[PDB]
Amino acid sequence: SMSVKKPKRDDSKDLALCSMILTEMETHEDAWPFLLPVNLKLVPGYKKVIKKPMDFSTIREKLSSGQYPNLETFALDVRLVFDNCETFNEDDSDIGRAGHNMRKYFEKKWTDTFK
Repeated sequence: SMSVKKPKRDDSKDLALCSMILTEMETHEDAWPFLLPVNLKLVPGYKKVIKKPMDFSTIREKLSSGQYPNLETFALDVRLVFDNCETFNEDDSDIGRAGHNMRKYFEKKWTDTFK
C-alpha cells in the first residue's frame, strides 16, 4: 500500500530472456502453423470465430517495439496462440497436435527460466 513495498524482484533481464524463449519457439519444427498470421481472406470461419488472432511474428514485433509492459502480458499472447489453435482445430489433426506440443514446450521453458 502507500509507502509499503514488497521487495524488488529483478526484472532487468526479462526482455532478453523472453526474446530467447521466443527464438526457441520460432525454430521448433512444429512451429509452422504459428509463424505468420492466419490469412483471414482464405480460411473460412477464422475471422468470425477467433476474436483475437495471434501468431509468433506478431509477438516478435510487439516485443521488439516496447508493446509488452511486463513478462506476464508476453506469456498471455503466447498462450493465446495455443488457445486459438485448440478452438479451431481437432486434437487429432497435425495442427492440433502441433499446438499441444508447442504449449508443453513453452510452459517448461517458462518454468525453468522464471519459476
